[PDB]
Amino acid sequence: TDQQAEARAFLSEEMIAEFKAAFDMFDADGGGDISTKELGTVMRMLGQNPTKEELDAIIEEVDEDGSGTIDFEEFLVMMVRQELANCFRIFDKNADGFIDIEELGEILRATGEHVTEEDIEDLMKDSDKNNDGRIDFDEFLKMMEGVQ
Amino acid sequence: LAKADQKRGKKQTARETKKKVLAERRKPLNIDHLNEDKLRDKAKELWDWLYQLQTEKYDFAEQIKRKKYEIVTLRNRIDQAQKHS
Amino acid sequence: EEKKRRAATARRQHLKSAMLQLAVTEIEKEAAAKEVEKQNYLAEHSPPLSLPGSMQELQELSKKLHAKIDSVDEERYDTEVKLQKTNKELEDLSQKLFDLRGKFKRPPLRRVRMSA
Ligand SMILES: [Mg+2]
Ligand SMILES: [Mg+2]
Repeated sequence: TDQQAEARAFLSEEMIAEFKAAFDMFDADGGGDISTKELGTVMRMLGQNPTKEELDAIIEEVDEDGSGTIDFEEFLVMMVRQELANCFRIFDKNADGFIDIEELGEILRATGEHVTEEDIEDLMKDSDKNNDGRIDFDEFLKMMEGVQ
Repeated sequence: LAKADQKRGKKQTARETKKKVLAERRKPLNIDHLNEDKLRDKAKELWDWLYQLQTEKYDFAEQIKRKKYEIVTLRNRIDQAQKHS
Repeated sequence: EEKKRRAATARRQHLKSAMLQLAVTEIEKEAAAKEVEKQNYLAEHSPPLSLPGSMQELQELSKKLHAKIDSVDEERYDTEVKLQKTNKELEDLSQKLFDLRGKFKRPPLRRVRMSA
């Protein structure tokens, strides 16, 4: 039931009164339900064409109590999972797909916050896991994590 | 001989498939000798299309310097993922 | 017991905050530029054409127009080709990466389809 919490935070006014009237086109009698045999007739009903190997599965993973329904609870959960490649380009810069000590030196010197030839050779020691002198995109999404 | 039925029966297979999707967006220049100020709006119409044809291009292009890149990155993201260990 | 190492990251993070904060703005420039590198490069393969007087000339200019038109579209073709071509290649290295590493290729499929 923990999912339902964050789940309701995500919902803001212009899409709580909307994810309603149609989600309902799944229920039928004040008492809590909602169905799913119109799980595909409504997905697309919002612009989602799930192939049938992506229509038999959306039927094989959901619902486990027998209620044969799906409310606005464990609902908008199946409605979140269905630029970090950009920055790599504005940082990688030079096309060698990599980013070494200097460019970073640059960028870390191409910004407005004070740093040093000491603030640089310390950062390079945290994203380049494999240990080398660059940062594969792989290690480009790990350091840059948590940051805006 | 496998270099004369593979590379030979594929590029030629590309030609017709090439020349074909061409004699259709290619509206025969029919209008010959009729009235005078049609060409006006018209010239810029065949043109307006003309413009298009071309315009779709650069797009078609530059989108390639992006992936010729996205490519590398990947390629390397592939040569950075080997390690037999 | 290295405790004062709560500020060295703060920076590094308070820092990486700067890194991106840069590329971001750098994104919409090489574009509003790639926007002009465009139309500027376009202003001439067929500039602000004009309309003449009457007779035998219009009839012709056309010819060429249509003429080069094919000359154009043609190359427009050699393109979508060397395009979808270079389009597939990426996809063949798409397979190489998932199966060894473990990243998967589900992402591209869904989104792209509709538009094109
Ligand atoms: Mg480099
Ligand atoms: Mg690395």
